Amino acid sequence: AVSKVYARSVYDSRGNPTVEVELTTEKGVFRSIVPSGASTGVHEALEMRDGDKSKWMGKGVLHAVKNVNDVIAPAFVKANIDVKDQKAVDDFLISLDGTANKSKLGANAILGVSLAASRAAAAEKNVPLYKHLADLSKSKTSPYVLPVPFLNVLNGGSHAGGALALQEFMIAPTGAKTFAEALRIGSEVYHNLKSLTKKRYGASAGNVGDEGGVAPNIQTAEEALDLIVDAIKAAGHDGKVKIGLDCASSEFFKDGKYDLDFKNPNSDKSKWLTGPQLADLYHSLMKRYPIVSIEDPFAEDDWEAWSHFFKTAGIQIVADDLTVTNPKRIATAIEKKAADALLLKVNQIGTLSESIKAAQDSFAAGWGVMVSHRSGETEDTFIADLVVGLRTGQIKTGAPARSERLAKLNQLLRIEEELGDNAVFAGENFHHGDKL
Amino acid sequence: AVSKVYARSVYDSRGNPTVEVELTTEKGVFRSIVPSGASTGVHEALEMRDGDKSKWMGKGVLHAVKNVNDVIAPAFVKANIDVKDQKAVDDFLISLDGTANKSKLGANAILGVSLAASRAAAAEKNVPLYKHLADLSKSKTSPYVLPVPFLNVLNGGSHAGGALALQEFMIAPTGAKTFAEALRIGSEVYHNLKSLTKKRYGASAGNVGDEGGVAPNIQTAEEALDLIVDAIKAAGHDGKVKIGLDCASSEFFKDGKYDLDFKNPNSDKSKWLTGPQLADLYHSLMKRYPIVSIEDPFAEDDWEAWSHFFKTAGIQIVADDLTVTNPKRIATAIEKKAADALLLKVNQIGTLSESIKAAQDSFAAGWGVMVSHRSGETEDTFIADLVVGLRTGQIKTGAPARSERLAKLNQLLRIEEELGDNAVFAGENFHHGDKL
Ligand SMILES: O=C(O)[C@@H](CO)OP(=O)(O)O
Ligand SMILES: [Li+]
Ligand SMILES: [Mg+2]
Ligand SMILES: [Mg+2]
Repeated sequence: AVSKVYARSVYDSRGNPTVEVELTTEKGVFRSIVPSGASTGVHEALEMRDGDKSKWMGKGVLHAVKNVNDVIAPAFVKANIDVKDQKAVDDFLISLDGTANKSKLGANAILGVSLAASRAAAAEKNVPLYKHLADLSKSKTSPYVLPVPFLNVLNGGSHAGGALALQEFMIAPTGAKTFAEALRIGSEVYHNLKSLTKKRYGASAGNVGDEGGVAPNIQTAEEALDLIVDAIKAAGHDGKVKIGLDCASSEFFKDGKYDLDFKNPNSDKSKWLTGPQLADLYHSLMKRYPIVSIEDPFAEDDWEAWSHFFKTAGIQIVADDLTVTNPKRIATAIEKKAADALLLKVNQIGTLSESIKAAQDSFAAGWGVMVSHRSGETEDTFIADLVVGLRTGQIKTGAPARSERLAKLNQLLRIEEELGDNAVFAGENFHHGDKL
Repeated sequence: AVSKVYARSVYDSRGNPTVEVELTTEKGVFRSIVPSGASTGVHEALEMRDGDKSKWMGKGVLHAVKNVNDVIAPAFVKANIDVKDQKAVDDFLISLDGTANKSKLGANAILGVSLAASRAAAAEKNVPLYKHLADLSKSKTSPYVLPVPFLNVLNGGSHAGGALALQEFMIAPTGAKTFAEALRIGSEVYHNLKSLTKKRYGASAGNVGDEGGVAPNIQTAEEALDLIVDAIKAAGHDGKVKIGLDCASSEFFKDGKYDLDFKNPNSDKSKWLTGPQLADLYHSLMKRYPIVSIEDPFAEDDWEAWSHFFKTAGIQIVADDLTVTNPKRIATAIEKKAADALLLKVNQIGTLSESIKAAQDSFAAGWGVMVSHRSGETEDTFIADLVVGLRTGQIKTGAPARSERLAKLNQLLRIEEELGDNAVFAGENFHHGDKL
């Protein structure tokens, strides 16, 4: 039934080129757009780029697109595979590549064929994308779990210009009773946060980073958190709102040491914190603010710091760069007892099937799953359907600003409204939304 | 036939609530998302907001949403209107309302039904939306015309904190041979510019405002002009990319005159200018810089100074607030010989048919039409189709950053590819793409 597969270059939300995949069947054209990260883990599957310095400063994707059109397509189409059989779909792409890392076709050629096939299959079956995804991953669907949105309000690190080391600062409305309410609450806080920011930091401070958070030239985490809690308080939602962090530590890991005083190609062989040192600081913030989740408190391969901290934290601990949505890296973390939550990113692994298995291996181990965008997003809303399909009860898809973020949030409002009484907001149970 | 009309509240690119309409026919479900400006003209059709300071700070659209659902919907459906008949659909909507400014139901309640029916009409005819918009318009279609994108790169005035009072600085890759090459050019300059800006003004200077352009504290118009032309040269595109300006003059129109330092605040009176005065700075800049378009050079009623200037400007002169997409203010302008191009903002008028007559009246008078976005945009790509539909040869939909701006531009890529040989890139002939 798949009668053609085709790629083209489109733009991500930064302006860089990205791959879009269109798959045609008797029921129509299904389109998928691949995201792109800034803060990418060493162990991510390969994103292929042209490297032609004239064009796009070397960032074009014309090779990945060619791979789609010249390599996968002809062969995908001749295998006449059932799109409803996601496994067989992916097994097929995976062996065309024939590498551990998708370094021969590029994760960015494969994913879009993966993802567009799930769309084409939902269509054959006359069901909503999230219903099919539930099928595939074998999730419970009575009721369906509406996720708590982890909205990135204050952007730091690699996501924005200025001093701030911690990359993301999030607010989580776990006290809302519905998704429409959690979004209403979250945007109210955000408009207050913005207003406070310009009052205190000047107009400029008010502009946004890549994920739609404001980016003041703040030096410490405490300053950032104080501001945010003034904003929650100001919006009148004290108590209904919690905090989550993404330290993106890996980006500032140097020897068994951690550099907070940076993005600053000279200051100081002594801001530099050791792991216990850093654990310690986390435990400070923790006693002071309503933090309920910390993601990547330690670098990608500093296994020992993770375990050490994990013993005392008593809050959700998300693995992003540590695990890169890879079942093999996930097994080690479960074993080293490093984390308790997986940051799910379909483009870190490269296929839907490998991304579902990662989620099933985490849930199996007693872990949460937070589906996340990439910092370089698109108009594509796949992940909105995926988080509901997977029953995770938690998503990270940006600030309530910039439509590559609101496109997912707007998709969640419609799904909510659709499921009516057969849905539940994760709320304070976000950590284990699968087990609701 | 239309079986249901339904509306809901979704969010815009700023995180403010807006209206989404869904129109059901035998062909499927057609939706619209209405944008929302920040700028405005006093004479604009009225957007209905709730004014509930307890929700969204008074910015809810629940009332507009209820107008659709409870007032329009029943009646629209009972009327059994031919959706291919746009005038009929809109005549209907205008009568339902009964006020000259759509203030009974609200231009946001109306626009949604209006745009959604054009999508449902296109489907029944089995043509892409642009082709049906061609139909409605009475536009030439051999070839079709792809527009020159006016890309916002840098903001001043109220968008930013130095002393600069002029509002948007845009680049226009006129020199390009296709849309695809013009967007590539456009985004290489954008990136260069963000580099320059962080080197010359600091890392925080790279954070973006509402429409994706940077906003560094600049002192003078020249300072801004020079940074732009350096960026053009750094990129290697010298000679192919022009400059467009949005003055948003009203902003510093201190009754008597034009307060440059409106941002003052110790407001240097008497040193406030009069048309003929401002007109000379304009002229001065035009001689030093490759400006090709100037928007809202004088305030929305200061008709006096528009004519005055128009006499010898010799470049495209765009009417935004002065006209507000109203066939009443266009006539005056045309009659006054104030400007030669209309910025077209559908939600300024409230219906698709009124937007088309307005563009039709401009073209009649020999003016150009720059279809345009609003600051509060959505993932909807309606204006992509509309610009190719009307054959205007120029659009303004923001920087190549943030996907409520790239959605439109990505959508013109797909279009250009779909027309193949049936299309042409406006290039240098942008002021008159209709007569191409
Ligand atoms: O670090 C991260 O979790 C992500 C998402 O906010 O950023 P990036 O896509 O750039 O890795
Ligand atoms: Li990351
Ligand atoms: Mg992360
Ligand atoms: Mg304007």
